[PDB]
Amino acid sequence: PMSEKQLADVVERTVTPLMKAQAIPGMAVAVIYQGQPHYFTFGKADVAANKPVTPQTLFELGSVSKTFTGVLGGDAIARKEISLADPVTKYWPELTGKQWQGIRLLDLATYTAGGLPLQVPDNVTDNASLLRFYQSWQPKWAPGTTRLYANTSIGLFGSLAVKPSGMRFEQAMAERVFKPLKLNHTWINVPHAEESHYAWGYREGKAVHVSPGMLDAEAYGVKSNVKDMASWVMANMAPETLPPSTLQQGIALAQSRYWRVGAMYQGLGWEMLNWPVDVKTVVDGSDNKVALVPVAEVNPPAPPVKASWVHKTGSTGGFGSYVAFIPEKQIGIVMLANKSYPNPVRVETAYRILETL
Ligand SMILES: *C(=O)[C@@H](NC(=O)/C(=N\OC(C)(C)C(=O)O)c1csc(N)n1)[C@@H]1N=C(C(=O)O)C(=C)CS1
Repeated sequence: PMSEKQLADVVERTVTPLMKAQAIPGMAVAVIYQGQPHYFTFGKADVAANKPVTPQTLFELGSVSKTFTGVLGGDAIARKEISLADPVTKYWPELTGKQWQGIRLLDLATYTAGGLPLQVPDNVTDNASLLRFYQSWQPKWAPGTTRLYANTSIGLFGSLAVKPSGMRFEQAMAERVFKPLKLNHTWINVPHAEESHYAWGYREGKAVHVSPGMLDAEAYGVKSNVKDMASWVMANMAPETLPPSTLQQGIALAQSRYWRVGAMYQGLGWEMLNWPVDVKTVVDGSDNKVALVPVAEVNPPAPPVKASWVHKTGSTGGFGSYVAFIPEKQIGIVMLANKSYPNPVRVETAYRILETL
């Protein structure tokens, strides 16, 4: 086994030239190894203010937020508040168009509604406009047959999934996922009292934070530090060490396999590949194409497979994040950066570090 000093050398020797070549100002890395988190921090959280990254620095998780959304949805299933087989119209009856009749919560959660678009338009800022947006949508393919990664898909899933709870999405997430897991520095809205910890992201050398948008919390809006994200990876890698609960059940539902595209299996938020897998296969299996692709159905959904590479990429304008873990080996990694850099490079970096363990 690797000593703490040897592991720090592996991470530093990889991350240092990466940050220089990509012009990433700051990064926080957690390696999960032998049951323990190991934290490594580099560079600047705020370039203009010369503030260093620390384990308390908050980063925008971007689409890694969808792993929280998927687990919250799984928790709602386990509470028997929703079913993935329910029609979307059970939770939004105003969607009366014929194109919505056959669409299920499963389709929203896993991007199979038939071509819901990537983003909510920026000029959609209220519920009447969001209703008109979904009313006007014309599918390209029958539901349950294609995948098109889309914030408007799982974003709507998250908003509908919490309706039986009576809570807004942010409240439900805090009460049912963040608090039980003691993720006390993980935020959909960063409190005023925590702003000193909030890194700036950098796009073309310019400091930027994510802008509000409808369905942002569900799809790309969580902020967290490297310690909370290590805990999140530990909880999803080893949920059997948690007490029995609907949240533990929801973790299992979110790592269940619902569809297959090539070597990648779609969970709720999480994505999975069978382990062992080569790095090139993981890279080729983590491209969210602009175009639709066909899916293979996993019916019934397959329960979580310990021999899996489980991961999620995510970015905002100014941040790039990545989480991956292998339950069979009990290793995992969190990579938080305040510049967006290519997803294949995140995969390659993570894979090389985990390979040393
Ligand atoms: C999660 O990270 C999602 N990312 C986004 O929604 C945002 N941008 O995605 C684009 C515009 C493609 C990008 O340049 O990164 C976003 C939220 S807020 C903000 N200022 N930008 C999905 N991320 C990917 C991915 O696989 O990396 C996709 C191609 C679909 S969107």
